This record gives sequence, structure tokens and C-alpha cells, in this order.
Amino acid sequence: GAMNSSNYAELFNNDIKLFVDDTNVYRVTVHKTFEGNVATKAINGCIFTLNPKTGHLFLKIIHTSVWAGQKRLSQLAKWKTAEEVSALVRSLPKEEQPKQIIVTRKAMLDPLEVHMLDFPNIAIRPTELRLPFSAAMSIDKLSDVVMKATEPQMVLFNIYDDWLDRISSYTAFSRLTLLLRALKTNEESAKMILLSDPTITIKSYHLWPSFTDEQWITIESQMRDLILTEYGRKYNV
Amino acid sequence: MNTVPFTSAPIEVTIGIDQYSFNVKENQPFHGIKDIPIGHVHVIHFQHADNSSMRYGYWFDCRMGNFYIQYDPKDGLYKMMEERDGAKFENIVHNFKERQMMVSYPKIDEDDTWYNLTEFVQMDKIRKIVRKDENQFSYVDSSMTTVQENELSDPAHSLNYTVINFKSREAIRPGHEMEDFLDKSYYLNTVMLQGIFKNSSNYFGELQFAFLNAMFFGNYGSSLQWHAMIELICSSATVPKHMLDKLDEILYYQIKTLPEQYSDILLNERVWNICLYSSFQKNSLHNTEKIMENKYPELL
Ligand SMILES: CC1(C)CCC(N)(C(N)=O)CC1
Repeated sequence: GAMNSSNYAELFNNDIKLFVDDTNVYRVTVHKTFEGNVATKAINGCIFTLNPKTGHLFLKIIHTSVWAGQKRLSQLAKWKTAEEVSALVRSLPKEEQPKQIIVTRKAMLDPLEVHMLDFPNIAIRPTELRLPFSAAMSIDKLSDVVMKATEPQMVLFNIYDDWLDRISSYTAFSRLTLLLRALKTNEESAKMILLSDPTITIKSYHLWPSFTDEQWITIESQMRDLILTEYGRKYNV
Repeated sequence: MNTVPFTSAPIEVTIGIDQYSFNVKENQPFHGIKDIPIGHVHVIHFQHADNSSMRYGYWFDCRMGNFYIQYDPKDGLYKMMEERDGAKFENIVHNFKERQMMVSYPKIDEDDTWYNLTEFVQMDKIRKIVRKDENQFSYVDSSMTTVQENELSDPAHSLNYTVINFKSREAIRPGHEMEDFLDKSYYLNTVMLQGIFKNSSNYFGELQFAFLNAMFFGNYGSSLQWHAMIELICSSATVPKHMLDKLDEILYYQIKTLPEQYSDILLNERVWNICLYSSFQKNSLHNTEKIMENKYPELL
């Protein structure tokens, strides 16, 4: 059924699974018209499909042309997400196909179930975790490839860089979720923490800086401070 | 006008005939039901006084044979049987009528209720849902499960309603996933009406039979089927005008007949609120909507 704090180690076992997050599929700017009406302009979006064990990220870029002439876009976006996830699964070799897909929002359940009818043995699950994957577009290299796209495109990343050489996938996911939660709560301060020291760079083939084990501990503490700082600034504590 | 005689009434029982019912006391001199209107299916049903568990009964059509009821003390129920000897049967009935040991089917002349509830119900279709080919009549009870229920366990005792499943390959054309899920017209009109039922009369007959088994026996799988068949129509943007007109009449009389005190268990809030207020056909069911709002406003 649903994925929560009680069954958390299941994410890191050897059954292939994917998280699917549709937050950033349909993105708009809201603006006034010349007559004082309100109108939206779409910008490019993305499906965030992540294997939490391996870090493999299947970033399907959603180009604004896919919305042209369509109605009820927020509803369409869920079905388009499910179509593209289904197409990804069919594109993978059988031994690489997931045994479970976990959607971060419950409104993706029926669209994805319907698109995956041909895969009755792939479990479609919700989660009670509030995962910060919407902040994926605060990762500069991901935002850059989405905004530059001129047509639909899939780009593959490892969202853990080389961390699994040194830490477990449980610890890697914890680091990722902490980084993303910080970027979601205060993007400016989080990015300041991550780059303040010019001697630590981001490798061309990486998303995050090349921190030593000790520097990651400092960074992680600074992110937890940020999240608690904002939690106080918010609630006045 | 036809007759279903009873050999005897050895156990206290509430006996239903269609929407009517009467209590018979243990060993009371009851010998059957006369003046049964020809032209409709009928159902004669039972609830024992000492174990209200298991309502059960028999669907029949007196045009198809001479039928009677006889209690079986081994299996512990009132059984329907066919009498093949016509002169024997006529002589039994005439004796029981002369001794006035029969109740009369108590139909008010103005009253079209039973017609309205069974308009599209045919015995030949009942006998395909309820498979027991050696009898001309069909047994149904409170506990019998449907084919669909069994899939999710004795198959000879199942209700073989047509399986409807909105998240199934049958319902969803590859490549029309969103379209077919949000507008079920292809599933209704091509798969079900053209494909399986052949016409709307047979679809309505199964819908009406499902409702009647839900109401008379408390059969839960029948209630599921009745609601699935309503929801499939209401969730279709493209429905022939005659079916919308006919569905409003069918449901109106079903809601009218339902015991007020069984609404909590026989009516699915989600289905009815969706059908009346959210679906494509939300403004195509005026009579059903008016009686529902005046009789069961809580549910809504
Ligand atoms: C007027 C009529 C005889 C037919 C149409 C109706 N079913 C409706 N518009 O819901 C009401 C009853």
C-alpha cells in the first residue's frame, strides 16, 4: 500500500523501484493582459523519476509545445506524466523494469495505474512521506537543461554524483532529501551554503560540489540549521 | 392469472411475492398464492422467523410451467419445484382455492410498480446469470457471490453478472487512456452495448435484476453490480437519448420502492453524488434527482 516512516528501508533493498514526482511538469508564470485580465504562460517542465537505490534520475523534459491547444492542463499534466513513465518502463529491458513505482502525489495513482494496465505485476503506490522533489529545479544543472530545451528530451543523471562509492544508498537519500528540503525552504541561503567556499567545485560530470566526508558533515549541519532557522522565522520561535 | 400452491407451511416464515410480504405461522394452513399477474417475471422469497439469516427465493414466470413450493426438512428450506402432470396441478389448485387456503396477489389496479421494476427483466436472461439449467426457475439468496467477487468461491452457485471494471484493459483502449477513463462512452456503447449486451434492453434488464436481488435478498454483490451499471452510463458523455430517458424512469421507481430504512446499506453515497451532481449526465436524471433529494437528502 502506502509508503511511510514504518517501511523506509524498503527503498534501499534490491527490488527495483522508482519514485515519480510530477510537481514540475506543468509550470506557468501568471501575468496581467493588456485589458487587465489574468493569463498564464507555460514554461518548460520535467518529470522527476528517480531510483532511490542507485541515484539514477530519468529527467523527462516537458516542452511547452505539448500544451498547445490543450484544455484543462493541470489534469492533462498528470496523464502526460503517466504516459511518459509508462513509455520509459516499456523502453527498459525487462530485468531493468521496476517492480514498484511510488508517486509522490496521490492524484497520480489513477493516471499511472491506467497507463500501466499492461504491467499488472508492477505495483503503483502512494507515500505518506512529504518528499522535497519539487526543489529539483533549484539544482542549477537540472534547471539549465530544462529551460534550454527546444523539444521533448530525456536526460539521464546520477543525482548522488559519486557518493555511493563512500556511503550507503540510505545515507545518500537522506543527504539528498536534506539538501532538497533546504533548497525548498530557503533557496538563496542553501545555495550560499553550497558554494560559499570557492575552492570546492562541482565537477563537470556532477551536480553537487566535491565535498570531503568531513566537509559533508559541516554542510549537512549547516542545512539543518537553515531548516530550523526558517522554521523559527516562519512560526516565530 | 396463475397460481403457486404450497404443499404446506411447517416452519414460521415471512413470505414475499414481488414487493409484497406476509407472515405465516408454524403449521398454519397456508397453501399458496393465487391471482399472480401473467406477463412479468416474479420472485417468491423467504425469511425464516427463527433464523433471519439467509433471505432466499425463486425467480419464475408462470408461462414457463406449473410451479409449486414444498418445504424440505432435510435441507431446511422452502423449495420451488415444477409439476409436470397438468391435470394433477389443476386439481390441486382448484381444491386449495375452493377451501380458500391461498393468499391473493394483492395488486392495486392503478399500480404499475412491478411492471416498472421488471420492464426489461426476462427469465431467459435471469437463467444465464443464475445457471441451473435443469430448472425453469432460478434460486438466489443473500450470500451468493458474483463472478467478479470470486475473481478478487463455488462457481456453480455464483451470480454471473457481466463484469464491469473501469481500470481494465477491456475498458481502456491502448492510446486512449485519459480519454476512455474520463469519458466511458466507448466502454458503454462499443464494448458493452454493441459487444456484450447487444442492445440497451438487455443492459437495463441486468441492471433491474441486480437491483431487485440487492433489495429483496440483501445481496451485496448485486448491489455493486447495480451501482456499476448506473455509473457506467452516467460517466459516458455520449449516451442515446432513449437510454437517458429510460434510465431516469428505471431509477425513479427503484428509489421509490426501496425501504426508507435500508437506504444506509443499499445506496452508495459516492456513486449517487457523482451521478447526480458531477457526471456528464448530472442534468439528464430530473425524476431520479427529485425523488432522491426529497427522500434521501442526508445521503447527498
Ligand atoms: C420529461 C421526461 C418524461 C423525460 C425527460 C426527463 N427524464 C429528464 N429530462 O430528466 C424527465 C421526464
